Parts: sequence; structure tokens; C-alpha cells
Amino acid sequence: HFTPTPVSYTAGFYRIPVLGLTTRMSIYSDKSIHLSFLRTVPPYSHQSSV
Amino acid sequence: YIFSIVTTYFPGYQDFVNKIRSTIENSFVGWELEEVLLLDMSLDDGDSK
Repeated sequence: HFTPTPVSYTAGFYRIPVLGLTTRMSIYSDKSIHLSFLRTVPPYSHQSSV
Repeated sequence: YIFSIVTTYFPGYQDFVNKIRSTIENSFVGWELEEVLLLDMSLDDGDSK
């Protein structure tokens, strides 16, 4: 839950992209704190919605 | 006694509008807001919009 956080905000310090691969935590889904974050695997929200 | 608000994203802005809407209603004095607008400044070439 802590490993992918720094590559998010440190990159966003200049607003440069970071692409995630298999992150499961839903905290990064917010568009404000991590505006420059992307995800490749679906989050838990949609597997709940199914 | 009349005003209108407009803002873009990011400053957790939902709390601002929620608080102002909650506070405006209760008091006896009749504030009458009109045409609240939400604007997206991230749109590319959205100047015409």
C-alpha cells in the first residue's frame, strides 16, 4: 500500500506520467491527489459493480 | 443579496459548494442565487465553449 505512492507524487512534481501495471489499491483513483496517474488493471470498484 | 459562483476542478471544490448551499438556505434573509456554473479549463481549444 506504500510502495507505488512516491513514484506518483515525485513524478507529478513536474507533472510527468507514471503508468502502473498491477496496482490493486483504489486510493490512486482520485483525480486530485494523483492527477498524473494511470492504471492498467481494473480497480475493485468495477469488480464490485459487475 | 444576489450572486452566482463558478469554479474549475481540484481544490476539493465539492465541499465549498456544499457548505455554501447548506448555509444559504437556513437563514431568514432571502439570498437568491441563480445560474451556478461548473467550468473545465483542461479542455483543449475550449475557448469557443
